[PDB]
Amino acid sequence: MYIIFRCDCGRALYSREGAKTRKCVCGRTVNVKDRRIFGRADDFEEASELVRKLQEEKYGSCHFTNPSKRE
Repeated sequence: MYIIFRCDCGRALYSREGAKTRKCVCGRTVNVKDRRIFGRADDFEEASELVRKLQEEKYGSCHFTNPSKRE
């Protein structure tokens, strides 16, 4: 299956189940979860979706703008 992790920049990516420490070709290294892995995506499509949420998404405090509004 597919797995999700987080880069040092606070980023996130997807790979095959078993990646303990990935690497960014841009010039860095991606450290997966502490235990097993973050975001366990079975579907390739769900993988990209899980990573997006795992990304630097400022979604959580729904007080300013409404979800059904702009953001």
